[PDB]
Order: sequence, then C-alpha cells, then structure tokens
Amino acid sequence: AVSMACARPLISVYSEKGETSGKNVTMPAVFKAPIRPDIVNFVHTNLRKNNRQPYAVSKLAGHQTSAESWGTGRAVARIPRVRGGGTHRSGQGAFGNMCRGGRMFAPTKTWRRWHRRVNTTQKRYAVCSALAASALPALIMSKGHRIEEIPEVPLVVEDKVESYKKTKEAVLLLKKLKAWNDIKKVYASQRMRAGKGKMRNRRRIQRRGPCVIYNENNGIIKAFRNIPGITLLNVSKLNLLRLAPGGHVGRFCIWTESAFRKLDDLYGTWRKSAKLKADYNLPMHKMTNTDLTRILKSQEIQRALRAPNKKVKRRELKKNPLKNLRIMMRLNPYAKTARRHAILQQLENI
Amino acid sequence: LRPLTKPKIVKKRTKKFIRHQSDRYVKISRNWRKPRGIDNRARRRFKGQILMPNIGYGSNKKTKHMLPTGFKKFLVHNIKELEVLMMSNKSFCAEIAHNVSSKNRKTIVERAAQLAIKVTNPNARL
Amino acid sequence: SAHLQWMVIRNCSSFIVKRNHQVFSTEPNNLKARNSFRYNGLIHKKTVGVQPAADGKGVIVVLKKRAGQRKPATSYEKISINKNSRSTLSSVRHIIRKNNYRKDLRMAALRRASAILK
Amino acid sequence: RAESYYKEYRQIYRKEVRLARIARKAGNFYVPAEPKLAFVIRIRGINGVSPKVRKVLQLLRLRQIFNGTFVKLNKASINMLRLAEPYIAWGYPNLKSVRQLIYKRGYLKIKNQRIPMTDNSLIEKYLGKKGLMCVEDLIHEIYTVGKNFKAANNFLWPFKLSSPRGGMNKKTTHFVEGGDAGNREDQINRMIRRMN
Amino acid sequence: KCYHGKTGRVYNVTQHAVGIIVNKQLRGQILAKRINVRVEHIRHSKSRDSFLQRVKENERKKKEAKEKGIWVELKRQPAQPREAHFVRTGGVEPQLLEPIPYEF
Amino acid sequence: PSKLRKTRKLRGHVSHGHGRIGKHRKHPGGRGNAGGMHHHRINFDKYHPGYFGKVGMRHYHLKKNQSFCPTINLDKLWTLVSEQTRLNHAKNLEGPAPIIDAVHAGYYKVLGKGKLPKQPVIVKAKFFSRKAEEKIKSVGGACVLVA
Amino acid sequence: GIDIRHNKDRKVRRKEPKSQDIYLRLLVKLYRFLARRTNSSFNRVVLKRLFMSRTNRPPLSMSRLIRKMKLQGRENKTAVVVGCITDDVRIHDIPKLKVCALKITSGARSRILKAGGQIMTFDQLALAAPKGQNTVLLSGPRKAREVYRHFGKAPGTPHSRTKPYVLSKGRKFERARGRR
RNA sequence: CCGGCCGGACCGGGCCACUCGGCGGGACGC
RNA sequence: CGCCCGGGGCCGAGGGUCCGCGGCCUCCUCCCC
RNA sequence: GCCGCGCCGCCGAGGCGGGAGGGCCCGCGGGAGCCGCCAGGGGUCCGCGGCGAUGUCGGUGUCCCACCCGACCCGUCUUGAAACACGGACCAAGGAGUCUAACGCGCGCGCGAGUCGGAGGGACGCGAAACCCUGUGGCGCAAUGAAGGUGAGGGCCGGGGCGCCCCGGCUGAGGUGGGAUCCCGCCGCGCCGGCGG
RNA sequence: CUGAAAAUGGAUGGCGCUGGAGCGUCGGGCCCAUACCCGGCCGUCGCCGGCGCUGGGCUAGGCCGCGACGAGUAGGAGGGCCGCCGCGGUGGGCGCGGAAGCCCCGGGCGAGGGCCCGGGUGGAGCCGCCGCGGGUGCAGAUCUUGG
Ligand SMILES: [Mg+2]
Ligand SMILES: [Mg+2]
Ligand SMILES: [Mg+2]
Ligand SMILES: [Mg+2]
Ligand SMILES: [Mg+2]
Ligand SMILES: [Mg+2]
Ligand SMILES: [Mg+2]
Ligand SMILES: [Mg+2]
Ligand SMILES: [Mg+2]
Ligand SMILES: [Mg+2]
Ligand SMILES: [Mg+2]
Ligand SMILES: [Mg+2]
Ligand SMILES: [Mg+2]
Ligand SMILES: [Mg+2]
Ligand SMILES: [Mg+2]
Ligand SMILES: [Mg+2]
Ligand SMILES: [Mg+2]
Ligand SMILES: [Mg+2]
Ligand SMILES: [Mg+2]
Ligand SMILES: [Mg+2]
Ligand SMILES: [Mg+2]
Repeated sequence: AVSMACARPLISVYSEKGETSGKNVTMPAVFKAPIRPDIVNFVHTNLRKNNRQPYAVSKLAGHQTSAESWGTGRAVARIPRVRGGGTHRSGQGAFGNMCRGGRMFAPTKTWRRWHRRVNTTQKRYAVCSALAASALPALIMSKGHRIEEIPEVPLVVEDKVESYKKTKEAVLLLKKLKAWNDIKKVYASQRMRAGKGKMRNRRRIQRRGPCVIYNENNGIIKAFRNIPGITLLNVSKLNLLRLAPGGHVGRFCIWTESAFRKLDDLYGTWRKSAKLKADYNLPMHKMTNTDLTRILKSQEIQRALRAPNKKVKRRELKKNPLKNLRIMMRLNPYAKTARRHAILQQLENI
Repeated sequence: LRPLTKPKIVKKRTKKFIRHQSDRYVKISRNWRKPRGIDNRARRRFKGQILMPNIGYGSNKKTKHMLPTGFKKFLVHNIKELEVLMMSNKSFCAEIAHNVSSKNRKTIVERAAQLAIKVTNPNARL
Repeated sequence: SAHLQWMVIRNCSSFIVKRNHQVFSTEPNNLKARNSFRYNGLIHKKTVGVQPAADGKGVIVVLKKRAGQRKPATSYEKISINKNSRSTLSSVRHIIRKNNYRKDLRMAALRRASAILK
Repeated sequence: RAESYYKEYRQIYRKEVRLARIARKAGNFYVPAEPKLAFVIRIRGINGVSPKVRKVLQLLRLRQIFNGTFVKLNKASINMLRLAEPYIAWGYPNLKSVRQLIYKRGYLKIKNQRIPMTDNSLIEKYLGKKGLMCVEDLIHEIYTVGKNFKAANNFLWPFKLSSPRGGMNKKTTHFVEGGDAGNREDQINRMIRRMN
Repeated sequence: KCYHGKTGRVYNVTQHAVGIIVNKQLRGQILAKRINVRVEHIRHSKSRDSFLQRVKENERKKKEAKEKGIWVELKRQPAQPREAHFVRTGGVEPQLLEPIPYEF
Repeated sequence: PSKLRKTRKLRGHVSHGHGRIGKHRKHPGGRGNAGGMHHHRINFDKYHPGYFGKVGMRHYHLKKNQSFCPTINLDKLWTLVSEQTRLNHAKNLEGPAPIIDAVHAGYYKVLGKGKLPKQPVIVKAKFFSRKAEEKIKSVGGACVLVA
Repeated sequence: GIDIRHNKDRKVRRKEPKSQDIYLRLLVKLYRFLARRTNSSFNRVVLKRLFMSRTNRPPLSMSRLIRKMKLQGRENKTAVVVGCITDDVRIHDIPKLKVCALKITSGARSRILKAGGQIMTFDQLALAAPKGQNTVLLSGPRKAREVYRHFGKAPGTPHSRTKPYVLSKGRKFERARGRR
C-alpha cells in the first residue's frame, strides 16, 4: 500500500581497529523493507531445492530374473517364484515389493521434479526482507550470533579490508570489531553429524558465523576463506540461502563501505527505482506503523473505546429459593411478610 | 524442597490401556491400537472387554503432568538449561538427562542446590 | 517495532527451549526466563536484566539505554548492587518505579534479585 | 405487585367457590371455565419416534425424556397434544406446581443459554418492556395466562425434571386405562411433586 | 393427473387458456411448474377470495376504530377454552342413563 | 511434501479410504474416455455437450499467420503512446493531432468497445470497425488505413 | 438422550486469517481490539474481511473506485478497501481520492498521489476513523472471476448459459451433438 | 530551549560525460 | 417451600456485592449482677 | 333469551362514604451514619487424637496369586460370523496409495491489465547453486458464426420531430425491489438509545 | 381333563413350587440401565463472550468467563510437544567420568500415539527446538526371507 519514506539513521563506517573512521553512510531503504518470514521461508525452501542431485533406483532392480508364478494348487502364495534348480534361490518370490530381493514399490524415477522455479519478484522480495532483518539487533541475537559487543548492528567497515591478502589480517579485524566471539562459537559447534551423513561426505558439522559482504574482490575472498563460519557474498550477487540459513532471517553481516553504497542502487528507494536492475523497486507496506501498543494507546482511539469490562463474573450455585430463606426474599420481597403473617396466624389459631 | 502447592491429584484411571489381544500374541505389543475390525468386540465396546482410551479420561488440567511430589518434570542437559528454572522453582523440578556423564552431573546437582531447584535424580551415577 | 519483531521471534529463536510442554527462553535480559511478549529481553527498547555479579556476592541490574538501540557495545548500562538483601531490593525498586522504566517488570525483578542473593 | 398477586391468587379461588355454592343453592350447576394452562411432560425417549410426533415434541421444546413446558390451551394446541399423547403426560397445574417449577427448576434463556434464575435483574432486563420485573410477575404471567404469556413462557427454559420418585404405573398406556400417558386433569400435580 | 386438485397463481393469460405456477414436490425440491391449461379445468380459489375480504374488513375496522379512538382486534384466535357458565336444570332432574343388556 | 499427504492419516485403516464393499479395483468403468456413448453418456451429454459429431468445414493446411489480426479497443487506444503525448495535445485541441500507429504497437484492427477522450487523434491501422470509426470522427479525429 | 442434530453445530467460518503474514496478523490484532471495544459495526465488518481469502478479497479497479466515489454525498469520505486496488488504464481523470487499502499497485499509487489524493493504511484508518466515520467501505467484484462462469446447472441442460470445461476452443471442440 | 543529521507525490533559485521518454524544452536525480 | 423442627448418606467445584436483620445515632424502667 | 326495577341469598367475590368504641396491623414516618449479625456472589476450623530404624509407614497401576462380577477368535466378505465360512502353529526383519504429465476447485504468495524466461545469453569446495539480461512465445485483455466475416456506452439537460427518433450541451453504465457499511435530521439521555430520510 | 404318536438324556432357564413359586383381578413396598436429576473432571461446539487500562498477568497462535453438548461402520476433515530416515538452521547441545542399541518383579508422565529417568549390558557416536525431503509406523495378504 504505502512506503516508509521516513527519516533513516546515519550508519557509521568503522576502520580496521574497530573505531569510527569519521565517514558515515545513510541507512539504505532496503533495510526498511517489509520483513516477511513467510516469503523468506518460501523462497528458501524452493531455492535450496535447486542444488540437489537426482537419485533413483536402477531400472533392472528386482526384474532381471525369469520368475513365473506356480499358479494355484501348490499350497503356495501365488507369488512369482524363481525357476527350479539346485540353488536356494529356486522357489522364492522375485518381483513383488514384499519379497526379499524383489522390486521396491514405485521405484524412484530420475525424472522426479527436483527443481522449483520462483518468481524473480519473490526472490528479490525475500532478499529485501533478509537484509532488513539483518539490521535489527533482536533478530541477529535470536539467530544466535554473538554481537553483544559489536560497535553497530549494521557493521560497515572501510573498503581497505577488500584488499586484504592474509588470514591473520582478517582474524585481527574480527578481533577489533568484537565479532571474534561468534567465530569462537563456530569452533564450539564443530562436532560430528548424527546419522548416515557421515558415510556420505557429511561427517563434520558446524554453525554459521558472520557474513562478510563486499563489492570488489581485491583479495578479500582469500583472506576470509580459511576462517570457519565466514561467508563471503558479493553485494551484486546476494544469495538468500546464505543470508537466511535454514529459512530463518537475522544473520550477522559485516558490510563494506563500497558494498553499503551500492546496496541502495541494487534495490532503490521507494522514490527512485533500482539503477542496477531493470524495472524493480522495493516492496510496499500494508502497515506503516507496526507498534501495536502505541496505536492503541493513542487518544484518538481511546476516545472511541468503551469502559474496559475488567469485572469477571462466574457461575453461581443457584441455591433453592424454596429451601433457602435469604434467596427467596431476594427474589420476592413480600415472601418475608407472607411467612411472618402465616406463622403469627398459626399461633393465633392455636 | 516443597512445591508452591500440593493439591490432591485425581487420576480417573491408573491401569494402562492394553491393546486388544496383546496377551495372546507376543507379536502384538501392549501399545494401544484402536481396533478397526468389522466384528470386533472391543471396538463395539461390548460389556466385559478391554476399554478404549478416549477423551474424558483426561486428567485435570490443573494437576496434569504433575509428579507425585507436586512439581512438574523438566529435562535439563547443562547448567544453562538448569538456570532457566531459577524462577518458578516452586512449580518445576529439574531432571538431568541420561546421556550426560557423571563428571557433569555433580556440577548440575551442586548448582541446583544453590538455586533451590529440586532434582528428581540427584544421586544417579556418583 | 516490538510487535513486528515479536512475530518473528515468537516461535523461531535460538533461545527458545521447548520441552515437557513448557517454553523457556535463555536470553540474558529475561526475568522470568519465560518466552512471552512482555518478558522477552531483546524485543523492547526498555529491558531490565538482574544478573549475578562477576564475583560470588551482589547482583547486576542491566538497563537498556534509550539511545543505545542499534549499537550493542554501548546499549546496556550495568548497575552493580552489593548491599544487604533489604537494601538491594529497595535499589532495584527505585530504579524501576522512580524512573518509570518497565513498571510491569518491577516485582518480576525483585523476585529474581531475591533468588540470586540466595 | 407480590402482595397484590398474594391477594389476587386467593380471590380467584374464592370467586369460584361462591359461584359454585350459588348454583348448588338453586339446584343448578356451575361449570367452571376450561383450563387455559397445561404442563406437558415428555415421558418417552427418543428411540423410534414417528416424524410427525417427533416434530410436535420439538415445537413443545420437549426434546428429551422428563422435561416440561407450559402450554396455553387452545384448539391449535390441544390438537398438537393429541398427536403426541403416547409420548406426553400433561394436565392442569395449580399455583403451587407453577411456583415450585419456576423457583426450583426455573431457568432462563437469555441468548439460547440456560441461565439460572438468581436475581430479578435478568427477568426485568428481557421482560421489562412487557411489565414483568420480578419472579412473581413471571409466575403471574404463566399461571394466569396474560397478554405476554408467549414471551414469558418462551423465556423459561424447559424444566429438566427428574425421574418420578415412586415410579410410574405404565408408561406405554393411557392414564385412563391405568397408564401414565395422556391427560390427567388435576392429577398432573401429583406427578409434579414426585418429579420436581 | 398430478396437477388435478392442485392450486397455483396465474402468470400468463391467453385466449381461453391461462398459465399457472403450480408447486410440485418431486423428491426434496418443490418445483414451480409453469403449465398451460384451458379455462374449463380451472376455478377461482375461494380461500383466496375469503382472505381478500378479511383484508378489506381489517382495513375498514382499523380505520373505523381510529375515527372513534377505540381499539378493535383483527388477529384471528383459535377456539379458546369455554368460559365459566351456569347450567339450569329447569326443575326437572337429568335423565338417568345406563348400559342396555345384550340382545343376540 | 509427503508429511501432509492423505496416506499418512490412512495408516491403520484397512480399506485406505476406498470402502469395504466396493474395493479399489483397477478400472471398474473402463480406461480414459471409454463408454462416452454407452455407460458414460449421461455424464458426457450433461457436462460436455456437442462432444460427439462433426461440424463445419475442414481446412487442410491452416497457417495461423494469415489470419493474424490482433484487435485493440478505444478505451485502451491511448495506451500505445506516452501520457505526455495525450496531455500536451489536450491543451491545444484545435492544433495538430497526435498520430497513433496501431500496427506498430502490434494491433491490426481497431474496435470500439470503449469511449474516447475528447480530443482529435490520427489513428493508423489496417482494419477499422464501423463503431470504431464513428467514435474517432465524432471526437474530431480521422482514420488512416495502412497496408 | 436428547433429540438434537449435530450436523451443523460447528459453524464453518474464519475466526482468524489463514495467511501467515506478519503485517496482516498485526492489523488483525489491531482490529480485534477495535471490534471488541468499540461498538461500531464498521470495525466488525473490516475485521471479518481481514480473515477472508484472496478470492474473497477481489481487486478494485480505479474506475469502479471512482464511480462509487463520484456518487452523491461522498465528496469528502474515505474509500476503505480490504484488499487490493488495481489501476484502470481506461480512465484519464482522478478526483483526488482518499483511499485506505491493504495493497495498491504501482500504477494506481502513481495516479492517486499525483492527483492530490491520499493513501492510507488500516493502522492509519484506526487513528483517523476509529469507528469508521466518513468511510465508504467498498468491495471488489467477487463473482467476476472466470471460475464462476463454469458454475451453474450444467452445460448440457436447457436454459443453462454455463461455460463447459474444454481443453481447446474451436470448431471441432464440443459443438456438434447437443448444441444443434 | 536548543543545534546538527536524515528521509520526501516539498517550495523557490544555480550546476551536472547525468539520464529520460512514438515531445532545444519537459520530467527524473547529482 | 404452608408453619416449625429433626435425622441419614453423598461433596466444597471456584480462589485479587446483592438481599435480610440487630445495636447505637432517643430518654428511662425491670430482670440478671 | 335480552333490558329495567324490586325482594332475597351470597367466609369476607366485594368495592366506596360516614358513624360508637374496642385492637390487630404498614417497604408511612429509618439513613451519602458508625458497629456487629448472617438460611446472603461454591469450605472452613483462629478444633483434635493415636503411631516412630531392624520392624514398621506410604507407594509398589505395569511381579505373582486369590475370590465376586463381566467375559465365545481375531482379521475378512456379508442382510446376518464365536461359527460345522475363509486366512492365521510361533518370533524376527521386509511388506502395499507412489512418482511424472495434464485438468479442476479450494488455500497461501508475488506482481497486477497485465503476468511468467519455463529456451538461450551475461556476470562470476559449496557454485549443476545463486545474480543479471532477454517477453520470441504462452496464458489473460473480445467475442461470435460452419464459413465468408463482423465485432461490444450508459445516462442526464435543452430544442425539435409527434408515431416509435434527428440536433446541441453536460457528463461517463441505466431503471425496480432488497442490501453489510457510511451520512444527516429530530427525540430521549458531545457521548448513548428511539424513527425520519 | 380327554382328544395329544418319534426317534442321544433334558428343559416354566434351572432347582423346585400345589394355604401357591399356578391362572385372573388389584394394593402397598422394594430391586437397577451407559436413560432422568444434582455434583466433579475431560473434550468439542456456541457466545455480535471478556482482557492491549499493568500479588499474579497478556507464549494475544495467550489468558479468562458462560451455556449447551459427547454412539459410530463405509467415509470425510482437522489437531499431534506421536514415532522413523535424511537436509538447512539452532542449542558456546551430549559423550570413553561411557553414545546408539538391548534387558529390567526400578521410578514416573500423557486420555492415547508414546516419552523421560534409574539400574544392568554395551563400546563410539548421538539428540532437543524452527523449517525442509520421504523408499516413514504392520498381526494378518494359503505375504516374502530367516529362525
Ligand atoms: Mg525379467
Ligand atoms: Mg533389490
Ligand atoms: Mg540411528
Ligand atoms: Mg496412566
Ligand atoms: Mg457387523
Ligand atoms: Mg421402542
Ligand atoms: Mg411400542
Ligand atoms: Mg474409520
Ligand atoms: Mg479390501
Ligand atoms: Mg466402486
Ligand atoms: Mg483407480
Ligand atoms: Mg454352525
Ligand atoms: Mg474365500
Ligand atoms: Mg489354516
Ligand atoms: Mg516391520
Ligand atoms: Mg438498486
Ligand atoms: Mg392339556
Ligand atoms: Mg449436570
Ligand atoms: Mg530413507
Ligand atoms: Mg514402505
Ligand atoms: Mg509380523
């Protein structure tokens, strides 16, 4: 319906030593885009389905045998049995799914629809929501990242880090930005997988750490390559599977100054469309103010409300009025007068 | 350690709901399976047969899941999962998991004693 | 945008502990360790956190600064209160009531501070 | 209003005694007015009911065994009680029968909800526009059929009565032939004392 | 033969023939049947004419009562229970009846 | 997702949702559209009328590029030009009229379903409806035929 | 033993939005309070329309929007649409509409705001019109989808005018026996 | 009470390898 | 419940006023101490 | 049979006005008041006793046994099964509603008179992913006829024609009945109920 | 009562009953159905239900109140914090101070599917939560294989 078009804060650019470099960048409007966990989870479910390889059972499985049913009358179960011989295989079921060594029910076909296609507008929608979710401190901490000591939640660093060429330079940068506690958390999560994945080149597992987003690669890839948990995404090619691992939004991203500038041109403010995309703009908002308490605490609504019925009424025992006196006189005020005139008349008649 | 309140827990049925014909066969486990036979006595709830577990046997919501001591069971695996029971310790007791070693069970027990949290298995391995 | 952030962290959080039909949260600024909207310690602009001191004695009242929202390094102000039990509760009560800082968590922080002192 | 009903209930009886003594003094006969009110109790269950009988028992709000509703007797009502005689046991209730049913078994239908009659605020709220403010106004409207008997009776929930303490005679036959179904003119009060 | 004894309202009129909208219940759906029958097989429903006369009188009574200020009743009421009344014996006693003996 | 399938709730139910009296056989009524005249005639005549039989002339080699004639109405006629083209000429109604080439926009025939803005316009198309030409001549425009 | 049927005891109606959208559920949490506290029937209808499906919340074209706005006595009223407002390219004038809707297309928004109009949301409508005062609750055409053209007695019945399900549309496709 | 900063269906003036459209001007933004 | 009195069995679910009275608000007298 | 009067009978069906007194009554004269009581919006005691580490206490539902009562073998076809109907000696593992194409409806999501790259092209371990471009084309936006083909604007106002349909102007889908919601007046209390639009 | 005869020994149900335990006409009392009445608990359904106005409270997908209701094959639908395998996430999870599996006259929890804990055995992996993919749950098929 509407857009944000509100005053966005001024994000600070930090140097290698983890302090403000004086330079500042306006917060791009993509971080104010609607956060749709249902759109992100939908696009993540289908996009994580396009990288898998087809698996299928062989076509000749359970059928490369000349087994003929013995018919009825042999006290057998009318199942195709192997031809006779001097083999223990002779006389055994060979085709049905219930038979040992037979064909499985509905053999998996290689032409199963493995890949799902998502609309480009929805794939861009999920990115605008995963980026907007990477700007909130609550969502990054609830994701599990250790950002309790980082300088600023959108962690933009100078472009000097794009020319790194040694891992010790990248390790030192994470120690200055107080983001090394998240890398140590990846080390604490390095364990062994539980299941048959160990037999399929999936033995060791760990968690996801910071995501270093850059614009140009002058060696930044080779620097943050060996550090576990670090994901290096080029700002022009953003992957939702890397920005929202497991369909959950709120991954701690370490932006770069050149990557933070281009982010406003990749998606564009609601005033001007994206320069690096053909006919695209940010998604609109169906609710401009999401503060539910602030809206209901406004006097404009409070003047229309009624009195809050804070009185809780429960079920009453319903005492018998014919046997209970105070209950009878509560329904019939004259009941006490008739009772009195009846007793006094009885004493008078005696 | 006493709970906040120890009401009289009323249980509508103490016996287990055994599966129909679970005794006549070792292959038929005691786990309840609803009989769907067309001529089944238990399904048609004849008089004198095994009973069918249905809603109505449900325990009181105020005393549901309460252990006989009054607390409610809560499984813990380390110190952090134990410290979440610091508050509301008068309504939930700690239970150390089975897969934790005796080296770490001593720490969870000595920490729960400080937080006044009751452990259902305080002396497990030692 | 607390209500907006709630609908995301409502059922999907690394702090949510769902077992034995109960839901507990392991976030640091939660007083009841309860996964609810009111007691969630990362969602509101004003959070109250009563943590034990670094040593064996005392409590730490953690308040969330007003300007410290998107800068976690300078977002929380810790208050170490190492006094007697009656005076420690009087300090926490005055931090919450006199500052109008989460008056709904006034008695919730007094009961948590009372348990830490044991 | 209650003390006026207290005096009106007695006058109505003493009027008929005077008129009856008038006719017997002259050797004539004073035929009393046929009863306008009837309390209908359903005695049979819900198994094997004719569709026409099952429809009339719903119009009398007698949808289960051992329940009672008052009926304003007219030709359109007695013929309905005739189509369901084997399933009902009705008659002519007196004042004590009406008062005990509304006091002990009396319930109210506010919004299709069986609300117990505890205060006069419930009656005055939904029957005040018709001149009914207390329980005595409701009893005076049911016993003496008034202009607002339809709304007053429909405001009373069907009296869920207990089984007859002392047993029946024979539920499957008519009251005339020694059974219990049909129309017991003044003997319905005995049945109410044992079921209320 | 199904419309014999049935009743409906006329919607179309032609030369010595009219069209009638008759209700016909088949299984669970009463159907408005548009049939064409000649005038030899139809008669005016006296029940409808008796109702139109009650409206003419109701509109006359409520108009005549307004000019006089009185309030007269218009709703029909079922046969009410007979009011109380005296029955004179006329001096002669009631005739005694008894069952007669059985004859062949 | 097989977790949401109906087969997961039918585990334990004997007939698996296909009845005890009439089992789920292979083809208890034929295969495909079988019996469209014999035992499925009621279903065919009721829901697919005109299905059986021949109607009309046959065209052996039909090339749909010959009869390619996309149509556009008048209520969407100005959508072929920019908004400024209509607004700049709406100020000077007696001056030059804008030329809307319908054939260039991919429309060979112009129909007349909608009304036209009160301003002249030169419309160029291959075919024109009678009502389409009237609403252009009445508004002050003219129709030009293009080969 | 009570003689009561249970075939319709459970009323089939939406008590909550089937959609998992975050902003829609917040707007419902806003209008669940409004419909419960305020006695206005406008909040009662808007709350129910927030539960409805997309097929029950059809788009409202700007032309039909303007038509119901240009009616008498609706000069300075707010057009409330629980749904989407699509741009209608057939029209060429917008009379400064003041609309409140859940979604507005980029074409319709660029024409309402350009003509001096105001676009609102349901959280702004709760502030401006808590009881829904001076609001014209408009609904899109609900029986205008192609799905409703195939609904009727049957294609093979007299006086049907019902559209049959055909794979192709042409000469040799369901036109011979039963059509003439 | 201040003062900055930031966003625009915001206003008036200058300037851009600007861009933009079946019009040097218009619009867009730096 | 028509007025009053009595007996037996069964159970207390829930858990942040209405309706009847009496004394004093008026001075004394008697019984009881 | 009605109507009028009179007489008489009617626990007191009774109503009015007054008179001699006697004496039984009143939610008449007692309430923005303090204190208690309680047949008063579901139970409390501001009551109490016995028993105490080597043989006792509670639980031991799910270990055995005893007795009363109930109680025929499941599955299946069937109008009807405990059946002298069929399958089942016993245990373990395996074992049956799948997938692709296309269709319909419902639902969710995106954009919306549009919509979608599903070929291909281009950026450039996981990367066979993701990112970007491309709308040829598909499905919609127009239908109808066998086809040649043709192809969807209503209303108000004024003048004129008086048959039964010309002209001008202002506008952009008519008319009747019903219609959530909104709007206004008035009344009863800048809120809440009446009926008038 | 005669009329009145069938095949294993046998059927007011049996014992047995004749001032009745027989037949007819009735009276009082008494016996108990998952029916009716009252009360508790559970669930469903209905409330133009209540609460964003905070000692407790508001996981608003929550909490609270009220009333009614509860059979079920074939079949339909919804819920599952029922269970199985694998994946993306996530718990700074778990483990030679002993994981999975297995056994248990061990302690329990849930109406149920099932689950947790303890002991024993075992010797290296395993699990909770949010989503995601199924070759996902057996007593039967004169089922298959093995014993
Ligand atoms: Mg072969
Ligand atoms: Mg094989
Ligand atoms: Mg395993
Ligand atoms: Mg149990
Ligand atoms: Mg059967
Ligand atoms: Mg019967
Ligand atoms: Mg019978
Ligand atoms: Mg079934
Ligand atoms: Mg079968
Ligand atoms: Mg069949
Ligand atoms: Mg089939
Ligand atoms: Mg036999
Ligand atoms: Mg057979
Ligand atoms: Mg056999
Ligand atoms: Mg198995
Ligand atoms: Mg109309
Ligand atoms: Mg004989
Ligand atoms: Mg009850
Ligand atoms: Mg598998
Ligand atoms: Mg299988
Ligand atoms: Mg088996």
